[PDB]
Amino acid sequence: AEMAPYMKRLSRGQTVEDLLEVLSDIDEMSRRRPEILSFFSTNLQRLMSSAEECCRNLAFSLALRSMQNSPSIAAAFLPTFMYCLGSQDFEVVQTALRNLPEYALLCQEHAAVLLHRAFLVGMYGQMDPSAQISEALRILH
Amino acid sequence: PFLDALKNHVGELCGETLRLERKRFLWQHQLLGLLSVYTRPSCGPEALGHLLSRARSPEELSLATQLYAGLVVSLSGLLPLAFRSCLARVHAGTLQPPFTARFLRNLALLVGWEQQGGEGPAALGAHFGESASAHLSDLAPLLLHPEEEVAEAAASLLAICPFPSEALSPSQLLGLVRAGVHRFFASLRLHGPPGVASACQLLTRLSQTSPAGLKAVLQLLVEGALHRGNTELFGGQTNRRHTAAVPGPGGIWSVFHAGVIGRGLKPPKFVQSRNQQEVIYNTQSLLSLLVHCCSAPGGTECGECWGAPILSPEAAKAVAVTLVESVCPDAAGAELAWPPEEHARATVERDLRIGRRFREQPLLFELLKLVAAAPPALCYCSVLLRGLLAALLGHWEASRHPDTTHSPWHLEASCTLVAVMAEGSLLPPALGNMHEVFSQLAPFEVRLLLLSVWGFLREHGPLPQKFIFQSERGRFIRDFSEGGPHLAVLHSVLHRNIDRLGLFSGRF
Amino acid sequence: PSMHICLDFIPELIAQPELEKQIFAIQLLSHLCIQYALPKSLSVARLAVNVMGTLLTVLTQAKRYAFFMPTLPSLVSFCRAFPPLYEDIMSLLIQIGQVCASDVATQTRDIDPIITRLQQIKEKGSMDPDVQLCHCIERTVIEIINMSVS
Amino acid sequence: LRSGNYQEVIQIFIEDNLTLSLPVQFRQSVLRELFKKAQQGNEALDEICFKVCACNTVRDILEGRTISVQFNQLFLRPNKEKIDFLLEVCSRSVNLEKASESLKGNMAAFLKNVCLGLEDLQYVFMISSHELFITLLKDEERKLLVDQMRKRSPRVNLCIKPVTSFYDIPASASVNIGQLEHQLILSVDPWRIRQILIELHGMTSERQFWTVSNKWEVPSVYSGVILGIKDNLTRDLVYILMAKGLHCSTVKDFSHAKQLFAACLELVTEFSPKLRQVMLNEMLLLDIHTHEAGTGQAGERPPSDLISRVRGYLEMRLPDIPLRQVIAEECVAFMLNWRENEYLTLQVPAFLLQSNPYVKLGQLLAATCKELPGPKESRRTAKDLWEVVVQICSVSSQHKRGNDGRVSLIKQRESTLGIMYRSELLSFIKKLREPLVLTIILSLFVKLHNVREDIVNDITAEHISIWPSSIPNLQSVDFEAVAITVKELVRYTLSINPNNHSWLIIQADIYFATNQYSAALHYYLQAGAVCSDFFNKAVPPDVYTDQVIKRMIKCCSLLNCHTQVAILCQFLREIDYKTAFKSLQEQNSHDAMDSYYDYIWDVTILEYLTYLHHKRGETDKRQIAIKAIGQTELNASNPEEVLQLAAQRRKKKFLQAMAKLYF
Repeated sequence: AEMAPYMKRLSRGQTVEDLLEVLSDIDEMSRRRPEILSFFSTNLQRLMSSAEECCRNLAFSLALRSMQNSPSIAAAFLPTFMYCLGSQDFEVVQTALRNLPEYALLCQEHAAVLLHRAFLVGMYGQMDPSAQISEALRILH
Repeated sequence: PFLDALKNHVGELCGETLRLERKRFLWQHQLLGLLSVYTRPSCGPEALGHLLSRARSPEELSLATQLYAGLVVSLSGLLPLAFRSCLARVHAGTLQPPFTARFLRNLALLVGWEQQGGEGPAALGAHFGESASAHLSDLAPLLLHPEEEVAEAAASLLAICPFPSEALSPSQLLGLVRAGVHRFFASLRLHGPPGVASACQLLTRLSQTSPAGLKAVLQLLVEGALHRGNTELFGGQTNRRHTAAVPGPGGIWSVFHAGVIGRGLKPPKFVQSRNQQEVIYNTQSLLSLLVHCCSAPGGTECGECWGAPILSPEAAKAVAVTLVESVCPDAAGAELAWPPEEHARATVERDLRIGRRFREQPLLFELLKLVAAAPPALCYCSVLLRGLLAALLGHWEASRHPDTTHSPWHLEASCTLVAVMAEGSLLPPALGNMHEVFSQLAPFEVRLLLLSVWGFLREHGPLPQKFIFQSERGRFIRDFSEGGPHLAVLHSVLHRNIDRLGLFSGRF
Repeated sequence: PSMHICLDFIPELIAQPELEKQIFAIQLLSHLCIQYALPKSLSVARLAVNVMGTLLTVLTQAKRYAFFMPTLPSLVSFCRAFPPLYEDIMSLLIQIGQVCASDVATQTRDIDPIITRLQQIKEKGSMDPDVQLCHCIERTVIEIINMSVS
Repeated sequence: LRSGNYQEVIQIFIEDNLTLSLPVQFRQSVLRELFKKAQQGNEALDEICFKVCACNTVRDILEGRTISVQFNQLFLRPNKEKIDFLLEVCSRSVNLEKASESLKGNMAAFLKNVCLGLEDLQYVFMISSHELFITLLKDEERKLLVDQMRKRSPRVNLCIKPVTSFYDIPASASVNIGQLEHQLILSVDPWRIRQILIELHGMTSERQFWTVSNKWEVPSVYSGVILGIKDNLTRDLVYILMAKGLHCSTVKDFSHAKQLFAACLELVTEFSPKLRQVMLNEMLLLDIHTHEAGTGQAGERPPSDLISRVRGYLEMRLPDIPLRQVIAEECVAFMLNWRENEYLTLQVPAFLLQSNPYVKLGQLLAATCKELPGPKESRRTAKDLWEVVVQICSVSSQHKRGNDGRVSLIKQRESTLGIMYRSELLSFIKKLREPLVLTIILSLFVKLHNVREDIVNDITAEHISIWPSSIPNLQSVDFEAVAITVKELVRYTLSINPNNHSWLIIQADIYFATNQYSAALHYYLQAGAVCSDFFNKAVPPDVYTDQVIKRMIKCCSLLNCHTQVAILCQFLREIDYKTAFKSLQEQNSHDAMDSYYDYIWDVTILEYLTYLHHKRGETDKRQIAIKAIGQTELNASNPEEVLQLAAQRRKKKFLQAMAKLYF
């Protein structure tokens, strides 16, 4: 019940400054007891594929923290992550590919299709995602 | 806590609502609506996707429409989020091919119901087409889906899905054109003629948006029907055995032979014998698609009752250009001015390769019939005509048979070429009678007539000028300011064979 | 059991002007590494990966296809037998993939495997050689991922 | 004899016999003659031309040959008599289902494949009307045909009324009031709303019924006045009407919002004029939104009534009605988008003009936009715009009174002196839909972005660059905020209409400045496809300049694509062989080196490739290079009328291949 203004700002906020301020407030408030991050799953999924850089980075960090606190929610970020890898902007796909190792370690059940789409984007799209998938395969043994 | 606990069962709740029971479905739908109004994320996109993903009868679509009408008074912005969530689930492992096919066909039905009508989509502002037009980048890769159901559903959806306020993006436009031509070719391969309506409609709708899109559509359609693949659809195309029979049957001397040269006895030796029927109908469908693409709109009831739409000169010019680029990419003699006859003795290899390309794929001739419709279009596709005429001249010069019927394909190609270059507003009807009387003419006589054709085309060259526009219609009329010596040669050829071409004289 | 000695002439079999000898050497080394695990085997496998990577830029398309069609399961088995090679192989694969990404876009095709980037694997005929090479690369990467993850 | 005697009917009757004994060449010749005579002006019985075309088509399909293009050109838009004559000719051949055994299959196939088009079902019914079909189409099979014809264009009926499962007359009070308020929430028509509200007020005590939905968010600017009414019925009615109208305007439901606002205004006519003016302003905003989005984005000209209404409303400002900040920027954007530059700052310049920043910025922008046809070197309004823009996006306190970090303009949102904030201008530009205004703002921002912002000298050039280069107080400005806002403006102006080569080139330059080469090449190819039609023609010299090609070479060089670099080094006015030889020397290319040699028309590059392949012992590619050199198209001795055409063709092919590669 105490998270009403934050949700209202995340839903009614349209400018970059308000969303950035709300995300920074949530990040600084989630230092200890990150269970509250489980109450902003939909907002983080919507702000994950954002055109901004700082807001997208904060959303990715919050999502990774929430998945590390409770891995059971790691299966809920499957579609919204794939949309980050299949976008025609070249901006969010870079952050998605950088966070690919941690998300693949936290998933442990859908890492195959994640790495498959990563290699497909790296082959068709002009880039070199060698180190990321290498670290993913080394950690997954 | 009741709604907070029921929020984690929206899937099974929608599954029970879609059972179409007596009274339980109404109460469950009201519960779904109250749960969507209560919670802050509103569960709008998720519930709408769960409803539209497993809908088979129009009752489920009506229930979804009622839910949206009940939620639109309290919430806002449900279609974009629902479509985004559904597409993100489709691109992921969720939403199995049957589920996504059902969702796509339900979305297509909703768009179709929103397009027509004056009371349904008017009393309930939803904008299905406007909300679906913002997802053409995600709906494009679904046209080439390996599952036929999902591909057909996406084709039926994109055939009626409108475009956004902006025209289109070049990347999105090229992707849509490629996906559409791939779906058209795949449906012609699998379904055939009666299963291409969606692809033709989509291509005709997106080709009339911009000249660049039309040119890209025409180029890709021409290049796809002439590639090594999909060309048989329109026109057509180790030691044990060596040890059991060794030692030369003597076990004391060497082998009888001295080795092999290559391999010998080529295994494949396959000949094109697919089918005769149902092959020309694919060409008919392709020509109908091309006509729908080039014909400018179109549909204003011209004339009194026999309005015939003209062909756009730019579209036919692009078709001729891509045809020339596909047949012979050479440019050593691509000038519009016809060189002299002796000049044809140096580029015999190009003419022979053009003749081979024409004999391997007859569809090219049909494509010429599309270029000969527009008057100024055939003036650009002159390299193909020149090469074909030179090849025919070289064949008739080295023909020992006294009758033309010994070479049927060459005579057919000669008549077809002359008819094409005559109906393209380039030759008088005397040439139309010449290719008619070609049926029973001597080989050297046909060669001399084609040489007179070459001379006339060298004198009166096909050029973009001398095709002034008319204030009546869009047709380009060519006013001949005809050939004296050419008509004299034709009359002499006709008079030397009066004993068989007597009735053909009175026609001209 | 006397096949390990073949390692002692596996590099000599690689330095041959015939592509068939090189392909056979790569496959034999792949089988020897999936059977025997030795530091010498790892060194010879690394040398094979290097000589396969340096052959991508000195072979034409008609030869690149015939040389990289049979030798991809060799890389799969090299990954299955030698974990530390993973990155290298991946990089190599990426390179080859990008090469194919430039070979398909050169000439017009019939299936257009470029838009197929947003596709998933489905468990479990006559086409274009470049498209066949792309599909083989994708399949071998899928098998490598499934082996490493499971 | 009939054709020469100007008797087309006799010729049509003689040609419609299909005796199977006639030269098809003569028939095609007379058909082309009739077509040429009908298309050359003064058509002579074009109906007979269509008739003989139909006879030729049916003869061709009965003999077993392809269908000509004239049949499609004529049947693109058929009608009743056309299909009637087609069916009459199709049923008047020789040996009518007596001893043919072969023409029946061709007839069936033609009748099956002729219904592929004909989107109108009336034509299909007319086809299936004569004898219920022609030759019955192998009856017991047309079921799937009519099924697919009906499924091609289906039509279903859905419901709009919500699920009102509550039974009437519940013989109670609580459930009755619940059903009544549920119907009120689900009600849109103002008459039903008023009836339900007056019934609730009559059946219950003096309790308020406006707080029955937490989704009706009324702004606090009008909330203090909407509650200052003695009678509860009137205030409840006006509150519900205003809330529903605002919600409908948010959901783009102007069809009901107009009626709601009209009913509310009619009810307020008897009340105080304060709420009357409030509802008038709300109706003005709704009409602006409708004219901007409802009537269509391709508007031609407003009816000059709402324009005069907005002008008067902005000019009077007599009463003390609380103005909303959104309405001001909305009407300013409405006046700026419809090319109202005639209303400059010279009119009403001091009567509360400097107070509202929206109108001030709009007037200054309209004044600085019309200075382009003013070739005099004055640019005073441009200087004022540049100064106010650099002063808005700068920190007010250079001593960092807030904290030690640099979160003043990014997080604190303060220290943004001027007329507006850094985010209000974003919302103001997002309401602007005008190519000239948008490109002027984008040029201003991109000029303010490349002024000593980094060390590298990758200055992204622009067409309209007349802004002053002197930057006062280069430390108070925020380069990060400028980059963020210029990226947002580029994204917005690309979402408006991506068919603009200048904005695509600007986006590609911005991506290249941020070490994004793949997206830079993507947007470069996009601009190339915008200017020239999918590279079918030569690109204009101003769209693809030397700098653009050099940036493409820089992008492809660091992208491990060296053969693409060598090919792109030929698009310049002077071929730079140094960078081409430097790129071709690498051995880590990712661009199918042996597959791009056909796009090279330069003898020097091919000679260097042959030398490099011979030096490294690569005979397989050396032979390909020699074979490419030995082509007749390129000889370095042509009269230049052949080399240019081959070069243009190779340019088109390479650009199309690169466009198929990316995006």
